[PDB]
Amino acid sequence: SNAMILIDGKSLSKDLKERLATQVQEYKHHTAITPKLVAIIVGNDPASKTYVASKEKACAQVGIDSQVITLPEHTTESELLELIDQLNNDSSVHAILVQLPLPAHINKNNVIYSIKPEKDVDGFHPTNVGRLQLRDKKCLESCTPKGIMTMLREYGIKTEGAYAVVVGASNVVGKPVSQLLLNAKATVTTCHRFTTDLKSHTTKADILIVAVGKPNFITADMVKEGAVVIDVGINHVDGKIVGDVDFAAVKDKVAAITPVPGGVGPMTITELLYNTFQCAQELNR
Amino acid sequence: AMILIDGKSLSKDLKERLATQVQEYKHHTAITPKLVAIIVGNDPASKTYVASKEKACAQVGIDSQVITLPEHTTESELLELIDQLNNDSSVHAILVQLPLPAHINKNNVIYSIKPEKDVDGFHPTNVGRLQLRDKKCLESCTPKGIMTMLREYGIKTEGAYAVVVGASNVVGKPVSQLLLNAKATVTTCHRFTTDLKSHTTKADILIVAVGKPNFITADMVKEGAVVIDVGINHVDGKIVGDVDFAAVKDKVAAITPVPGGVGPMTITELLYNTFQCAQELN
Repeated sequence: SNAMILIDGKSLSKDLKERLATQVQEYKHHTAITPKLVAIIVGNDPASKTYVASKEKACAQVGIDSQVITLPEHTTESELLELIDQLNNDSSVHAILVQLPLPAHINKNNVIYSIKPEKDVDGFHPTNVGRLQLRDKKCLESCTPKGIMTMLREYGIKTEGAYAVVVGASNVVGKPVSQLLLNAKATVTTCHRFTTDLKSHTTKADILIVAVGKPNFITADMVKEGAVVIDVGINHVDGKIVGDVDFAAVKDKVAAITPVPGGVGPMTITELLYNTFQCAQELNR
Repeated sequence: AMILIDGKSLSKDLKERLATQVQEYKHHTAITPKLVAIIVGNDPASKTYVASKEKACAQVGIDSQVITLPEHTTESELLELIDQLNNDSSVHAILVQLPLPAHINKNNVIYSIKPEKDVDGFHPTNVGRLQLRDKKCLESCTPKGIMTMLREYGIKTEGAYAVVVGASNVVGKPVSQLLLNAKATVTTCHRFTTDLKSHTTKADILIVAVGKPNFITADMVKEGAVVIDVGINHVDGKIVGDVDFAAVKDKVAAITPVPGGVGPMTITELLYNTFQCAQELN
């Protein structure tokens, strides 16, 4: 028989937001500082407006201030860098986020590099990426990988000496989560689209992290009995949201598994909130 | 049919190729790359390393300058000097010879170097840039050298299974990231890994960086493996690899000897990095 525990992100995110709200009010009482997030959106992309809206709603829930600066699509990179320079030097702003994607005429990496690492709440600045790997403590960690580790921590999933296989090598998820796992003393394998015999790896994993954006890609035969399975996929399939793991099939095999929806997805914005609070406190240390 | 991955011969060839590239660049731009190296104190091994880096610069036509500070130099004094060099446009590459004295915080010193002059590649921005595939990255010299060895010897990395033994910041983590960028499936193992052998015995490419003499035995290696030994262990008056070479050599497809394998590639890649700094600065 297997544990078949549901790693419930919706309930965990709710608990974590309530916990954070309490801390934010404590901090405000001690310092009169309310953490403030500035989100920059360039242009009109509909999905981008929705993402930003969800971020502001989450802020309001926990008592964090937010401001959205909407710039026209025709904004140049130099103009956006100018705005970010003003935000970097504005002590009322603790966390700066640039909603992706940016217009064709702007290079996102130049934009991210212009953000003070201490205000880079997404954890995408090269210094934060590097500090993650280098186990340095000023690091703003990327929200989705941080969220994954938070689930593992709160569910008591031991990482030390565990064999973890991460399927997908993206910058936003796969590579930073592999680095977080390795810092947590797991043995880590990172697989991707050039991996031959993927199943030979995934079937040995104690902890299996799936981040490929391919609906129902990971099937039962690819997962180890007693495995912990974390499904980062958010695939839109005919109005439904479906994960990268064939949940119906795999759930009977596992010690624990994240459903989709209601698994990793809500943890991403939750960790953004914690990262905003981290920015405010460390700027004012 | 075993291949010796010979770093001494490869380093010589690579320096000849670089010397020509540096001369071509100078013809077109009148710019000659310049490396500044700082040494704090008098550690004789540190002095020998810095002397080897100056010699290597001279061999390829790169300018070098060594600034020697006394052992009691304060962290603030060293950071002042680094700031000056950051902002000197005659200086393309800055390096600080390690180890620093115990009273100075290495990480603060490294952070203070401009990333685009940080030839050793351990600034956090360079570490992140490597993972991000940002072309402005200065890749750390030993991991870069390991990848160069694989490339020059025609070792296939796309779809290869690579196991990296040792998860150090200086070698194991960056080399794993380079291997992933090169399209290998990569496992990173360390002192907390259980059943190490179940991984290492499957590796098509085995990179070993544990600083333990003769640590990897024949039973830990796959037949036909390509083995890269980053160990330089001083023991029994001898320099010994992390791999038991005599024990594994008759079963591998290729292996780096120690000495004469990875060691020489480290300074070679320093010179390449110094030339990278000169071209991007301009």
